Amino acid sequence: TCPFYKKIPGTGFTVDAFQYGVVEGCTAYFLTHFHSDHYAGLSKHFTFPVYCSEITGNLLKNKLHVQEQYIHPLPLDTECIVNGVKVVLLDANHCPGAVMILFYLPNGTVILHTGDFRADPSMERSLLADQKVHMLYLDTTYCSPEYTFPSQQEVIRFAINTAFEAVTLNPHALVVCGTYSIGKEKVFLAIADVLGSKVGMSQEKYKTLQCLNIPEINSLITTDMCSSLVHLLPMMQINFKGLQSHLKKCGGKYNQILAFRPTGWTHSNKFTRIADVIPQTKGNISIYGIPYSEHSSYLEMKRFVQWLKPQKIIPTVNVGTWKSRSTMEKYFREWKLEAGY
Ligand code: NI
Repeated sequence: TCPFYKKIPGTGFTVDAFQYGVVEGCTAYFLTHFHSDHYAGLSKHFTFPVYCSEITGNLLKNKLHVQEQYIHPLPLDTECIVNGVKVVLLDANHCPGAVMILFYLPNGTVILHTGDFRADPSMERSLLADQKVHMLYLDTTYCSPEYTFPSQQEVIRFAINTAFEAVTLNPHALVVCGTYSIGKEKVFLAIADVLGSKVGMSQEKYKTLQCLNIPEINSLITTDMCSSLVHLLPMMQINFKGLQSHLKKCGGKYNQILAFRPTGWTHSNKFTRIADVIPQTKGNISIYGIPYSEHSSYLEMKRFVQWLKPQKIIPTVNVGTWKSRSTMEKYFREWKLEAGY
């Protein structure tokens, strides 16, 4: 049964609610982004209207085979009417095609559902600036002050400088980057660009990337592994055994691997700066865990909420334990008392 925090009161709508069967009273199913915990349940046999971004709709059609007649893509930053209710999709600064949804209820209530997001001050100048928001359905993934991480720009600077140094010292080094979902494409695209290479990958991953409207993509990626010195592999193969095995497959073209695992947060964040990050090494294989996040840090989340000043907050992440829920509610009250709303 669908939980309350996935339902939008006063409408026929649900958000990211495809694993509960036919939801009673639901006339339209919204999907914020193409990540499996959110799409879980969709397939070619789904016959209700799905509302989403253009990019999410490309992925539904091509990867899950949802039929076209049930996919309703909406443009961003544009007022649209869905089953008698005004809605707007906004960029969530998460993975490609990820959106936040603004619902303008018939009684005058305005609700923002963030989906998954990485808050940014640029959001303070979107269509959010123009009216009051009463209820916030908030991505609380990292809602505790211990969660600090660097900007995406500092992390990509580190990665580019690390890869360029290694390959210039040893032109026979291969760079490998792990992946298991869409998102974080900048990591592997920025490294391939500094090296003058395409990124090589499986046919299945190439297909997925071709759905993303990324500019000039045919110029940056390939299925010809032999021509590429940056390879993408499944995240589960980014370990010493998996990488040794890959290096064997390359036929003596390479004699060293430098590999990257983009994690979100790891407790090495509470002590060490990005500048100071070191790899795990075994023989001719080094693995770097880099803190590339597509979710808000604690401070970014706090700034957004203190700017928006909602009347009520509904967390959508970390809701399964009483300790988590109590921690989050304490921070929400602090924020409100400090800012004065
Ligand atoms: Ni996500």
